[PDB]
Parts: sequence; structure tokens; C-alpha cells
Amino acid sequence: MLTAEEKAAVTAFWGKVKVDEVGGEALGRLLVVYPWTQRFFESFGDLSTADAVMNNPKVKAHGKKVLDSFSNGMKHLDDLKGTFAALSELHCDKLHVDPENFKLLGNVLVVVLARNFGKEFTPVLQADFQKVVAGVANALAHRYH
Amino acid sequence: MLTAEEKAAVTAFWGKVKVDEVGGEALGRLLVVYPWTQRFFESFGDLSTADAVMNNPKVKAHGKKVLDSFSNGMKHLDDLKGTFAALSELHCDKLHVDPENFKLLGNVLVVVLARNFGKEFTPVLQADFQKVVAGVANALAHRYH
Amino acid sequence: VLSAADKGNVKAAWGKVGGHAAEYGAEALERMFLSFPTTKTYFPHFDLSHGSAQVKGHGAKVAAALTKAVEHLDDLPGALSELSDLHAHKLRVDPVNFKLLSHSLLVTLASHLPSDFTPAVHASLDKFLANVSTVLTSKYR
Amino acid sequence: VLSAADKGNVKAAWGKVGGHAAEYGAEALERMFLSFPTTKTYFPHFDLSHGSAQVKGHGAKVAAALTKAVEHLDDLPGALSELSDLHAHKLRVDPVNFKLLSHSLLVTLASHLPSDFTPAVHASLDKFLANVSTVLTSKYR
Ligand code: HEM
Ligand code: HEM
Ligand code: HEM
Ligand code: HEM
Repeated sequence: MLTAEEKAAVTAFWGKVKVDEVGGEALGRLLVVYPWTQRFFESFGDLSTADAVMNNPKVKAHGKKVLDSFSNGMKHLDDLKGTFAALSELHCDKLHVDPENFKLLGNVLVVVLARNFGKEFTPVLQADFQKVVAGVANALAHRYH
Repeated sequence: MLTAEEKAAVTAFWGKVKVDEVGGEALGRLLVVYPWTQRFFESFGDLSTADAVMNNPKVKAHGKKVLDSFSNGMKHLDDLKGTFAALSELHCDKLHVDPENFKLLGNVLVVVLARNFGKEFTPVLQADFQKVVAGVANALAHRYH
Repeated sequence: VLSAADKGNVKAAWGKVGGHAAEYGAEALERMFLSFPTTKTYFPHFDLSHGSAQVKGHGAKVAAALTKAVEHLDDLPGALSELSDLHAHKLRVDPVNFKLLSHSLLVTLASHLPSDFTPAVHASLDKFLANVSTVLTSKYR
Repeated sequence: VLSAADKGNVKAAWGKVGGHAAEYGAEALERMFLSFPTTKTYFPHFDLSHGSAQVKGHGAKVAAALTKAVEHLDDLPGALSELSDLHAHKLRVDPVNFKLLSHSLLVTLASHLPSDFTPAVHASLDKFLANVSTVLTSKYR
């Protein structure tokens, strides 16, 4: 994973993150930007417009749980594989989500952080977060590869 | 990996392969079908037309080495990771080959086996070979994920 | 984007397919379901057992849409607008699955037309199928 | 394929970019090189140090091309022909790198235009950059 100075910068940034706002936003934009992802959330209600998706109460509530899951990941950066093993099996065996989609959500989350923090989400910070989301994506992909 | 059933089937099929020829054809097709892959072989000489790529003597020589590497993999189906550890390091650290390209070559190989064997390359055997080439591609991608 | 060479390769190749298009359509779907069994979850209402009439019938429709496509290479979004609605708006098919079917079709064609399936034709066909896939996964009306 | 709404969305966003296209072009490259260092291998003759003036001049060229693309959304292959020649025939850039640059650009635009970068604009810009990337990686002449 990351050097000790890196984890430090990354942890300290992460304490700034409003997980409610950011998780609702990220899951929302996943379903708007990559619209096929809506298939996996079909019971959530109307997702036919961008506003419908971002206003959707179940999308917000689930995006919040996704980010809590990520927040948990942030505490175990040397053991993402073990941390995410149960979720890896869930998304593979029960949800049949193609693992390409894990990288897409990770990237969408980075875009959301940038939108929410501007200048403060510096290129160095973003680079470290790229390493984090790629590590989470790979951990979640482990029960295929 | 595969059952002992599927291993013997795949083994017996693989015995018919003209290792040299198939290697050349598969590497050549990778460079023709996904032309950016030529960048990695720019020292090989003329790659400007499909005919030039296919008849390129360095492409043919190297395709043979690629296929010999696969035949060795065919003998070690239960430990593809360890079998490919040196090649994983080589393609990542020295060659900077994006891992998506491993899957493309595995698929092109499958297409080549179909072309060369027709109906003998049955839906069932093709399916098992999709497991082998996804296996080899995952083993080569080990030093990023 | 297809070159003029790509377009002549696509039309010449699909011309060689000819009356076998239906058969090859069915065998592509069979190879896809078999090799990549998660694709079967798109068709839970089908009988997907071996040589299912439903799969063979569905193969013919897939082949016939490709035949239509081959005839409209300069305007795939217009030609395939109704299929885009079905695949991108209605079914919400993950693009990964298009790559799997495209591959299954190449494997199918390679095995029935070993002489005509040259590296150049293989390249053009792959481009053509990627372009069809982009159309069918894009919401553009 | 872009909808009418996508093309309206892309123009509206680029209009909000305004005189800052060059700056955003520079920053997107900077973020690409820092986040994804294997991209630097296409630039062995560049000064790639932090704040390098060479990266800034190149980012301006990259943004001018996109400004050109936005005025020709209906014929990108015609507008981008010379750049496809460069990136597809000459440099042979792996397509994965276009996804890395496209993502770096969305990050940059989102950071600088938090009120305009709505989810629908984000969706449209992603399709637009994918379309550009397809043109620039395709050999079609
Ligand atoms: C960064 C990657 C991801 C993380 C950390 C993550 C995390 C989670 C978590 C914590 C849950 C709840 C598990 C539980 O309490 O049982 C969940 C469920 C779920 N996930 Fe994800 N996820 C990721 C990517 C994705 C993607 C890309 C998709 C689909 C495109 C997806 C689809 C689903 C679905 C459909 C559920 C069940 C939701 C329901 O109850 O209806 N996930 N995920
Ligand atoms: C199943 C996938 C692959 C296998 C089994 C494979 C196997 C090999 C082998 C056995 C070597 C010989 C290295 C040596 O003897 O030192 C080699 C070298 C190399 N491979 Fe691959 N390879 C694969 C995929 C790829 C792909 C997809 C690319 C690029 C698109 C690539 C690019 C290279 C290059 C540039 C070299 C060195 C060639 C030279 O001598 O200049 N490989 N590979
Ligand atoms: C080149 C790619 C494809 C083409 C040309 C194509 C074509 C077609 C056609 C012509 C139909 C029937 C339209 C009608 O009802 O008359 C159809 C339906 C359908 N397609 Fe595809 N398709 C492609 C890719 C895919 C993929 C990758 C999947 C999923 C793995 C998929 C899933 C479906 C499903 C579920 C239906 C509805 C089947 C039914 O109940 O009748 N398609 N497609
Ligand atoms: C949004 C997609 C891209 C656009 C619009 C774009 C645009 C451009 C432009 C306008 C030029 C300058 C041509 C000139 O000097 O007249 C250029 C050159 C170049 N591009 Fe890109 N580019 C893109 C993606 C990429 C990517 C992903 C890479 C590789 C990581 C790349 C590598 C290069 C290289 C190596 C040069 C030549 C630089 C030099 O020697 O001066 N391009 N590009």
C-alpha cells in the first residue's frame, strides 16, 4: 500500500469527509454516469432521470453504507483483501457485479471528493487516493481472480 | 482451476496444437487486431500492414516463445500464479504492459484455436480454455493487483 | 471508427456468412452462455438447455440485426435506435456482456470460415462489433 | 453515441471552462502523470518536474484540441483526423491511457466547477471524452 507519510495525509483528509453527503453523491453519479449500473438497484424505485436518481432515498441511504464500508477500508490499508473478503463474495456470488464496475465507483468517488473539496484535494492527495480506491477495487475483485 | 475431467480434455486437445505456428499467428493477430500493442515491439521492424506483421520473422519467433510459455502453463494449471511469477514481474516492472492486454492475447489465442481446429474446438473445450487463458492473464497481472 | 477497408471487410465477410447467419447467431449465444455463465442471468425467462429452440430462435434475431447493421455502416445509431432503447434503456445490459458476445461471435466465425477469417478481416469485424456494442449501450435519443 | 442533450451539456460545460481551458489542460496532465506514472513513458523527452513549463504548454495544446472537438461534435473523426494519425498511427498509445487522462480531466473540471459539474454534465462529458479517445486510438484513413 502506502508509505507512513501517505497514510497520515490520507487519514487526515478523510476525517474532513461528510460520509452521508459523499456516499449519496457517489452512488448517485455511478447510476447516472454508468446507467447500466441501475440494473443492480432496480428495486430502488424511479431512476429514469438524473434528478430522480440523486433525489432517490434508497440510493442515498445505500451510498452512505458504501462509504462507511470505505471508511472501514481506510482503517485497514495493509489488509484490504481480508477486510473486503465477505463483500467480495457477496458482490460476486449473489449480485454478479462485473469487477470493472468496482473501478468505476472508485473513480466516481475521487471525482466527488474533488468536487466537494476543490483546491484542497491536491494532485498529491488525489494520487494517494487513486492507490486506495484501486486497492479496494482489487480486494473486491479477489473472488474471480 | 479445472476438474481432473476438464484437465485431461484440455491436455488431450492441447497435444494437437502446432505450438510454433499457433504462437506466431496469435501474436500476429494481437498486433493486427489491437494495433497499439505494436508499440511494445517497435524494435521488430516492419509492422505497417497486416501481411507485414504476420510474416515478420521476429513476431513469429517471439510468438513461439509466448506459446511455449503457455504450454508450460498447461502443465501447471493448479499453480498458474507461481508458474508465471517471473513473467508477471517482467511485463509490469520492465515492459509496462497494461494488464487488459493479457486478456486480449488470451482471447486472440482462443480465436486462433477455433480457426485452426474448427468443430473440434467444441463449445465445451472452448469454455475450459477460457478458464485457462483468464487464469494465465490473472497470474500475469499479479504484480499490480 | 471504421476505415473504408474495414467496411469492405465487414460486408465481404458477412456476405461469406450468407444463409448461415442464423445458425452462427445461435452458436455464438450458446458459446457465450457456456463459457461465461453470468450472461445467462440476462435471460432468466428462457430455456437455456443445449439446443433450446428459444436460443436458436433468439440467435436468428441477433444475426438478422447484424445483417441490418452491415447494410448501414455509415449510420449505426439511426439503424439500431430501437435496439439501443431495448438494450440501454430497458434491459440495462452491462457493456462487459457485449464484449463477451462479440468474442463468442468471432470464435464462431473463425471456426466456420478458417480461410476467410484473415487477420485483417478479424480486425475489421472486431471494430464493427465494438461499434455496434457502443450503439446498443448508449442512451442517445 | 451522444444525445442532443449530451452535446448541449458538453458545450454548456466547456462554456463555463471559458478562458481557463489551458490551465485545466495543464492540471489534468499533471494529475495524470502523478497518479499514473506509467503514462510518463510516452514523454521521455519531456521535463516532467512539478510545475514544469513544458507540461503547461502541452496542457494548453490538449485543451485547444478539446475546444476544437466541442465545436464538431457531429463529426469528430473529420475534426480529429490529424490527431488520430499522431496518437493511433505514430505514437500507438494504448487506449487505457485515454481513460486515465479522461478521468484526470473530470477530476480537474469537478474541482474547479463544483456548481456546474452536475451529475448529468458529468455523464455527458465522460461520453464525450470516450468518443474523443475512440477517434484518437482508431486507424480510419
Ligand atoms: C468500491 C466498491 C464497493 C463497495 C465498498 C461496496 C460496498 C457495499 C456494501 C457495504 C453493501 C452492503 C452489504 C451488506 O450490508 O449486506 C453493498 C451491497 C450492494 N452492492 Fe456494493 N460496493 C461496491 C461496489 C458496487 C458496485 C460497482 C455495484 C453495482 C454496479 C454494487 C452493487 C451492490 C448491490 C446491488 C448491493 C445490495 C443492495 C441492496 O440491498 O439492494 N456495489 N455494497
Ligand atoms: C498470456 C499473455 C503473455 C504471455 C504468456 C507472454 C509471455 C512472454 C514471454 C515467455 C516472454 C519472453 C521473455 C524472455 O524470454 O525474456 C515475453 C516477453 C515480452 N512480452 Fe509477453 N507475454 C504475454 C502477453 C504480452 C502482451 C499482451 C504484451 C504486449 C501487448 C507483451 C509484451 C512483451 C514484450 C514487449 C516482451 C519482450 C520482447 C522482446 O524481447 O523485446 N506480452 N512474453
Ligand atoms: C451485437 C450485440 C447484440 C445484438 C445485435 C443484439 C440483438 C438483439 C435483438 C435483435 C433482440 C430481439 C429484439 C426483438 O425482441 O425482436 C435482442 C433482445 C435481447 N437481448 Fe440482445 N443483442 C446484442 C447483445 C446482447 C447482450 C450482450 C445481451 C446480454 C448478455 C443481450 C440481451 C438481450 C435480452 C435479454 C433480450 C430480450 C430477449 C427476449 O426476451 O426476447 N443482448 N437483442
Ligand atoms: C483527450 C485525449 C487527448 C487529446 C485531445 C490529445 C491531444 C494532443 C495534442 C493536441 C497534441 C499536440 C500535437 C501537436 O504538437 O500539434 C498531443 C501530442 C501528444 N500526445 Fe496527446 N492527446 C490526448 C491523449 C493522449 C494520451 C492518453 C497520451 C499518452 C498518455 C498522449 C500522448 C501524447 C504524446 C506523447 C504527444 C507528443 C508530445 C510531443 O512530443 O510534443 N495523448 N496530444
